[PDB]
Amino acid sequence: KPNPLQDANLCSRVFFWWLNPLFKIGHKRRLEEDDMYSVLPEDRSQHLGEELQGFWDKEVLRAENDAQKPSLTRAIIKCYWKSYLVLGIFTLIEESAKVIQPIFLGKIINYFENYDPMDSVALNTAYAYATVLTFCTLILAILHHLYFYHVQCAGMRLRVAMCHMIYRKALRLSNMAMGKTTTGQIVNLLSNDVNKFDQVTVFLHFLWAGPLQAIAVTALLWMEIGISCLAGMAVLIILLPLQSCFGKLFSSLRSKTATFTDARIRTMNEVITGIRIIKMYAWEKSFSNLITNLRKKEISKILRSSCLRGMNLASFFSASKIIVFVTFTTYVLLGSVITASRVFVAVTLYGAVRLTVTLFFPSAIERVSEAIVSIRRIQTFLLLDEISQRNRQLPSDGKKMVHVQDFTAFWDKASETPTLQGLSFTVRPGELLAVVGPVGAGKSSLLSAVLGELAPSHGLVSVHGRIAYVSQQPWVFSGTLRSNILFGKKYEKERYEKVIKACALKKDLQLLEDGDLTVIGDRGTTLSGGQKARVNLARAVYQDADIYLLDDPLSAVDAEVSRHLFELCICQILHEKITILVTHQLQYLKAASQILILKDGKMVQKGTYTEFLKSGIDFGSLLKKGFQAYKNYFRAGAHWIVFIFLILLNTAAQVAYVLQDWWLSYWANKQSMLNTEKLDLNWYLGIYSGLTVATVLFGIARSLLVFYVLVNSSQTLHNKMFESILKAPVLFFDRNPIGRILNRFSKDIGHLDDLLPLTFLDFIQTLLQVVGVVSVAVAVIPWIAIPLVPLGIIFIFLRRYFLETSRDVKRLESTTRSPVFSHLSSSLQGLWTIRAYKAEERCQELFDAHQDLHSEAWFLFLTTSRWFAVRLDAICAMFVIIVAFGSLILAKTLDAGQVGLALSYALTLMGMFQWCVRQSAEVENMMISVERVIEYTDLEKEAPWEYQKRPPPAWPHEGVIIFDNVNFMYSPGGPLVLKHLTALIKSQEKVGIVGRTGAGKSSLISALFRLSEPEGKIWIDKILTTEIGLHDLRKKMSIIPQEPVLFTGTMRKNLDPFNEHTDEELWNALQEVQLKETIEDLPGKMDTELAESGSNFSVGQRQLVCLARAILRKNQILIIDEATANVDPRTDELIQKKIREKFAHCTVLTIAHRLNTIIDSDKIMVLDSGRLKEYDEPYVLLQNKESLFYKMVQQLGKAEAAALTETAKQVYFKRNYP
Repeated sequence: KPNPLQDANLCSRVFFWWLNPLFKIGHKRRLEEDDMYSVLPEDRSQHLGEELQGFWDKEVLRAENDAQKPSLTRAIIKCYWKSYLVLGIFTLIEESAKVIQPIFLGKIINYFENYDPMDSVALNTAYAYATVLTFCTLILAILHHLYFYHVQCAGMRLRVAMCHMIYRKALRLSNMAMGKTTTGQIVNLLSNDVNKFDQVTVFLHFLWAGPLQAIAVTALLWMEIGISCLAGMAVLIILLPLQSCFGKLFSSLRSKTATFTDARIRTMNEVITGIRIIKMYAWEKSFSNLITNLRKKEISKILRSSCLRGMNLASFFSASKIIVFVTFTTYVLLGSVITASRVFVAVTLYGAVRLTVTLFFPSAIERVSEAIVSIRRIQTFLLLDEISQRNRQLPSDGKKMVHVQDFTAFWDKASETPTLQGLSFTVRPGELLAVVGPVGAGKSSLLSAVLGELAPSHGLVSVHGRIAYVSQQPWVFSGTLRSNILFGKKYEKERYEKVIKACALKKDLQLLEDGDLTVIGDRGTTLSGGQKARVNLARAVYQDADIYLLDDPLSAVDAEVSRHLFELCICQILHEKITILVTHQLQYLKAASQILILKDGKMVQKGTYTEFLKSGIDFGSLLKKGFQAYKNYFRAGAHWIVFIFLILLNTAAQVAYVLQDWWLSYWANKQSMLNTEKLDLNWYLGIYSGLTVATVLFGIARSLLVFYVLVNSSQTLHNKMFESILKAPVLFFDRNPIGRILNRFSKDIGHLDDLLPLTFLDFIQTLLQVVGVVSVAVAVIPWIAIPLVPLGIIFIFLRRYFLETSRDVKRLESTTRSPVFSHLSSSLQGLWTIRAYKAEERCQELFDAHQDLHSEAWFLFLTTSRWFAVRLDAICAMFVIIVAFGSLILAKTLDAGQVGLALSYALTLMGMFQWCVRQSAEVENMMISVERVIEYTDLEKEAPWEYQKRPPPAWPHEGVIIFDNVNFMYSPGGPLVLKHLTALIKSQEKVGIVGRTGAGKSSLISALFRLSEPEGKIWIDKILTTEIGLHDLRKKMSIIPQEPVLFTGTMRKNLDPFNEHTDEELWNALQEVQLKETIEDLPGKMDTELAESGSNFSVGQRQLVCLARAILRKNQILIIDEATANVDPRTDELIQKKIREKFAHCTVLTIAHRLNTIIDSDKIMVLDSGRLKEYDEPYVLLQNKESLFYKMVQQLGKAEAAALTETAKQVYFKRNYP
C-alpha cells in the first residue's frame, strides 16, 4: 500500500495536496483498512523501538558505570533532541511573526492617521506594509500545518518507540517480577500512560516561547504606550493563578460528585438487573425514591460545578476587555491621549500574549508534568528484574536428553517448606514419562523447573533441545485457528492434516463457519475450553520439538476425545519423542512408560504401571485428600421564552464586546479631529467603563444561563427516561442486555450533565465572536459582503467533503487501536507458553505489525486534520488579506479608527475560526448521547399501576383462582407457551405444577402477575385480573422466587421497603425462619449494610429472607417457584417445614422441578409443552399408569417411585378418609 507522502513535492506537502485522492475516495464509499496508507519507513515500530532501545541501553550502561540511577528521560532527550530542535526553529519563526504583525498593523493605521489623498509615495509604502502583513498571515496560516504535523508526528514516534520497548521487556520479565506487577498495570502503562507522549510535544516548545514571547510583547508595548502596559500585563499575569483556582476547586466539586454519581449508577444496576423481582413485588416506587434522592443530591453538585465552569468561560471571554480597559484607563489618566494606531496595536499585542499566557503556557506545563509522571512509570517498568538468557549449554554428545540432579528451589524466597525437595530424575527420547499425585504436589512446579521458570537454588537441571509445551490452562492468542496452530511456522498441508485428524478437531472445525479458518478472539470467545485445549495441543504437536511437556490436557475433555488424543496422538506419534506428562485420570497410566508419585514435593516411588501394581499402594488411596434532536434537547431545559431571552443575552454580550473597541475607535477619531481644546475625559471614561462593565456582566449572565438551561434539560431528560424505564414491561429488559440499558444512565447522562452544556456554550461563544469579527469588517467596508459569500459556500462544501472522510478515519484509528492492547494482554497471560518455545522473536514481529496498523491510521488521523485546517486557514487568511488591502484601495472614505478596528478584529480571527469549527463538530459528535437518551425517554409502557375500578380492600377473601381459556405468549408473534388453560383452584388448596423445563411451567407466574398481559381470563374471587391496575394485583400475591435477592440497604429495608410494619413484627418473622438469631450479632441490629444479593449470606439464608418477606406481607395467595436446587439438606428441610407450617390457610401454588416437595399437594397440574393434561389428587394420578405423573415417577427409579407412591397414598388416606 504505497504512500504518496514519500513522493511529494515541497509545495505538495505544505498544502497536504498529496492527500486529495483519499478524500475523493472517502467521499463516495466508506473507508476500510485497505484504503489506508502504509507508513513511512522511518516510522515503522521496530525501527523506532530499536533506536530508542539503543539509546536507553547505552544510558543505563552509563549510569551503571557511574553508580547511580539511570534516567529514561535522559535517553529520550538524547535520541529526540536533534530533531525536536528544528521544530523549535520553526516555532521561533512563527512566534516572531505573531509579535511582528501588530507592528505593521500599526504602520497601516498610521498611514490613515496622516492621510494626504495626493501623496502616492505614502500609499506605496502602505501597500508594502500590507504585503508584509500578509506574509506574516501566510506564515501563520499555511506553513503552521506542515510544522504542526511534524510536531505531532514526533510524539507519535515517541509513543510507538515506547510501546515497542515496553513489549520487548514484558516478554522477558522474570517470574518473581511478574509476581509483583499485574497484567492490568502492564496494560495501564500502555493504554493511558504512553498516550501522554502524543500530547506533550504539541506544546513542549511553549515553555521557552511562552515566556520569551511575553517578554518580547511587553518590550514592544513599552515602546508604544509606555509604562501603562504594566497595568494591562499585570492583569494578564493574574490569569495564571486565578485560572488555577478554578482548577483546585473544580476538582473539589468534581470528585465530590462521583461519590453520588457512582452510588446512583450502582443503584440503577440493582434496579435494572433485578427488575423481574422489583416488578413482581411492586416495589419500584421505593427504588424511584432512592434514585430520585441520589439524583437530586448529584444535580446539586453538578449545578455548583456548572456555575463555576460558566464563570470560568465568562472570565476567559471578558479578560481581553479588562486588560485593554485598565491599560487605556491608566494610559489616558497619566496625561497621554488616545490616537488610533497605538490603541489597535496595543489591542493586538495583548491578544497575542493573552492567548499564549492563559491557554498554551499552562497547558504546556500540565502536559509536561503528566508526561514526566508517565516517563517515571515506564522507567520503573523497564527495570524490573529479567530472566537470565539461558546461557551457554554444557557441551554434550548431542543427545536429546533430560536430567535433574539435586534440584531444590522456591517460587518465593521466604517459604518454610521448599517448593521442591531434592528432585533428581531423568527422561530419554521415546519414554512417555508420567507423574500421579494430588493437587498441590507440584507437577506444575516440576514442569516449570524444566521450562526454566524455576530458578535452581541447589543442584542442576540439564535440558538440551527444542521443547514444546502445553499449559494446564489453554492459552489462545489473537488470530485465527490455523494461525494458532502454526504459531509463526510455515504451513504444510500433510503435516497439518495429520495433526488435525489426530486431534479430532474435524467435528470442532466443522462447528465453525470457516472450518479451520474462523477467527478466534481473546480467551477464545469463539470456542470452548475443550476446543481451545485441542487447538493448543495441535499447535504443540505440529511444532515438532525434541521434548514435549504436557499438563492437564484430558481432565476437562470427555471420554472418547481424551482417549483418542492419549493413544493415537501421544502414545503412538510421540513414541519417538521425549515426553513428560501431568495426569489425573488413572486409566491412562497403563500406557505410561514410567510413573512417579509426588506428594509434599518429595519422591515416593518411580516405576512402571505393573511395578506400582506390585507395590500394593492403590493410586486412588493416595489420591484422596437531526434537528428534532436539538429542538427536543432545548425544549426540556426551559420554555421558549427563556430561549428568546438567551438569544438576546448572547447578542448583548457580543454587541457590547464589540462596542467597547468601537468606543476606542470613536474616541480616537474624535481626538484627532480636534483643535488648547481638550477632550472631555469624564464622558469618555464613563462610557468606556460602562461598556466594559456591560461586556463583563453580559458575559457572566449569558454563560450561567446557557449552563443552567442545559443542565436543567439534562435533569428533565434523566427524570423522564428513568420514569419510563421503571414502567417498561419485562420484554424490554429481556431484549436489551443489562449493559446496554445501564449505559445510558451512566455514560450518556454523563455527557448531558457535565460535557454537553460546556461544549455547546464554548461553541456559541466563539461563534458569536466570529460573527462579531465578520460584522465589524462588513460594517466598515460593506463591499466585503461580496467576497464573503463565496467564502461561506466554499466553507460549507469543504466541511461536508471533509467530515465525510474524517469520520471514516476516526473509527479506523479506534477499531485498530485495541488489537495492540489485546496483544499485550494475551502475551502476558500465556507468557510461559510463549517463552517455552524459542518463538518470541516472532511475537515481537506480530506486535510490530499490530502497532504498524495503528500508527498507520493515526497517520491519516493526523494528516487529514491538517488537510482540512490548511484550507480553513486559506479561507481565514483570504479574509484578512481582503480587509487589509480593500482598506487601502478605499482609503479615501475610511479613517484611522475604522481601519484600526476592522483590521485588528480581522487579525484576531486567526485561530478563533478553527476553534469554532472544531467545537461545532464536537457538539454534533456529542449530540448522539441526546439522541439515545431521548430514545429511552419514549419507550413502550405497560398498563398503569392504578385503575379507576379499585378492588375492595378485603380482596382476595379466599384465594379461589379461575383460569378461563388462557393463552399466554412472551412476545407478539412469538410461540405460544400456554394453550387454552382452564382450571379451578379452590381456596387454600395446595397445588403443585409439573411438566418439562419450559413446557409452560415458567409462564404460569408470568401470566398470574401480568408480566406480559395474557390472552384469556383469570379470576381471583370473581375479579378479572385484566380489570385491575398492576400494583393492586402484584401487591396481593406473595411469591418466593427461584433465586432470592437482597437489595443493598438495611435488613429492615429488605423486609419492609414501605415501612408498613413494626420492628417487633420483623423480629417475629425473622424468628419464624430461625434467622433472627443470625441477625442480632452483626454490628447493626437490623440496619446492617449488605452486599450484592447477600454474598455474605447463604442461598438458604436468602430463602429465609424471602420467606420472612412472605410471612410479613401475609396475603392469602402464595406462589413458590423452584424451591431447592443446590440447597444444603438442613436448610432444605427447614425451608420445606416452615412452608407448610406457616401457611396453613394460604392458597399455595408450587412450581417444583422435583416431585418430593409437591407429592402432598392437594392437587397437581400437569403441563405438556403448554397444555393442561392432568389435574387431580396425586394418588389418583398415580393409580393410572398411563397418567403422565405415573410415567414421570417411573423415570425416577424403583425405590423412590414406591416411596413417593406410599407418601401419596398415606396423604390421600389421612386427608379424605378419617
